[PDB]
Amino acid sequence: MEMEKEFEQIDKSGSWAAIYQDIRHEASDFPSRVAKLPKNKNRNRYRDVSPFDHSRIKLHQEDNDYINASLIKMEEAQRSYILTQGPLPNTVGHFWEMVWEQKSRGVVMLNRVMEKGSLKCAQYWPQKEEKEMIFEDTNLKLTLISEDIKSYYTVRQLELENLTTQETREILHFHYTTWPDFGVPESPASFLNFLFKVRESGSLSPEHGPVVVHCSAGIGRSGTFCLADTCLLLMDKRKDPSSVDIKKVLLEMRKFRMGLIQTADQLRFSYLAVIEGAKFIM
Ligand SMILES: CCC(=O)Nc1nc(C)cs1
Ligand SMILES: CCC(=O)Nc1nc(C)cs1
Ligand SMILES: CCC(=O)Nc1nc(C)cs1
Repeated sequence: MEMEKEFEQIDKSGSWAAIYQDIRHEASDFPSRVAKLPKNKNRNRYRDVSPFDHSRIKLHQEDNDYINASLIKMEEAQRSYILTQGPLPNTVGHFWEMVWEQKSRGVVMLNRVMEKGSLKCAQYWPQKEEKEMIFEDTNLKLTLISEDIKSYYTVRQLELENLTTQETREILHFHYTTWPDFGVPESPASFLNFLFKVRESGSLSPEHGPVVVHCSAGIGRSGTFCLADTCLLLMDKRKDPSSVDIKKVLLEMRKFRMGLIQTADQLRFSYLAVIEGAKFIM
C-alpha cells in the first residue's frame, strides 16, 4: 500500500502495536559473540543491546578492537551510517578513535546528557574553547572551536587532533536538544528541519566517511533518524515514489543492527516524518 493512506488505515483501526510486533518477529537474528566476551562488559551500556559480529565497527588496535557500534550500509540509497550507543566514562577515547579512523565528518546526538534524572551518556566534548580535552588512552586532543545554539538544536565546530601524527580535522557536532523525556514529538517539523541541516553540512555525503549517530542505546531515536533519511532519499531516486515501503526499509536496516525503532510510537512518528518530509522536498 502507499504510505499516507496505510497510515490513516492503521490510525483508524488502532493497530500500531500489532504492526510493530510483526516487525519484531520478522527481524534478523545474527550472532554478537564479541560483544558478550567478559572483557567487554564495561564497554556496553545495556546488556540487551549489542552489535552483530558481521557489521560491527572494529577499532584499529591489537589489544581490544571492540566498540558498541554498527555499520548500516544502504545499497540502493547509496548511504551509510554508523549507529552507536552514547559513550560511557571508559569509552570516550574509543568513540573519538572511531570517528578518526572511519573519516567521519559529522556526529549526530539525539539525547541530552541527563534525562529523567539519570545520566544517559558521558560529557564527551568540551564546553569551553579554552578547556580542551585530551584522551590519553587513544592519543587524541579535542577542542571546541565555535557553538551555535538554536531553539531546537545546537551545532558545534570541533577540532580533532591525532597527537601521534599532528594531523588535524574539523568535526561537526549536530545536537538535537528537544526530544521529550517521554514519548515522541507531537510534530515532526523540528526533527525534519534538523535532518536537513545535517544534510546541508556535507556530513552525510559520499566524499566523507559515514556519519556517527547516537542516542542512549543507539537504536531508538537513532533508528528514526536514519530510517527517515533513507526513505526520503529513495523517494527522490525512484520513478514511482509511492513504491517506497517503510516497513521493508526498516527490516533491511535491522539486518545490520538489532532493535532499530524501540516502540510503536516511534514507528508511527517515523511514518509521520517521511509523509510530511515528502511534501516539502517538492
Ligand atoms: C595497530 C593494530 C591494528 O589493529 N591496526 C589496524 N590497521 C587497520 C587498517 C585495521 S586494524
Ligand atoms: C557553527 C558550526 C557550524 O554550524 N558549521 C557549519 N558548517 C556548515 C558547512 C554548515 S553548518
Ligand atoms: C501506539 C502508538 C499510537 O497508537 N499512537 C497514536 N497517536 C494517535 C494520535 C493515534 S494512535
